[PDB]
Amino acid sequence: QLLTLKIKYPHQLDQKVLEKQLPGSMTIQKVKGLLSRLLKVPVSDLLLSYESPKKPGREIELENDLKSLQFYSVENGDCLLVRW
Repeated sequence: QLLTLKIKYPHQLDQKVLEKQLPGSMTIQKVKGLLSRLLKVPVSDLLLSYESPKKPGREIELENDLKSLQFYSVENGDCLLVRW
């Protein structure tokens, strides 16, 4: 339920930038909200996707803001890719 996620900004750096613990029922809108305050970039400009160590290099999209992380099968240890 509490997911440890690694954060990456692929247009800035190839390596993981930080780690955050996020509830599995956290909506994408709310994850965007958190990242917005951190990066000082609007929620509406933020584009999110993720990769799982199982399928390296394959980005899965998180388009619908009103759905949750675990709805999208995001798992503990996955990588969240943050673009703007």
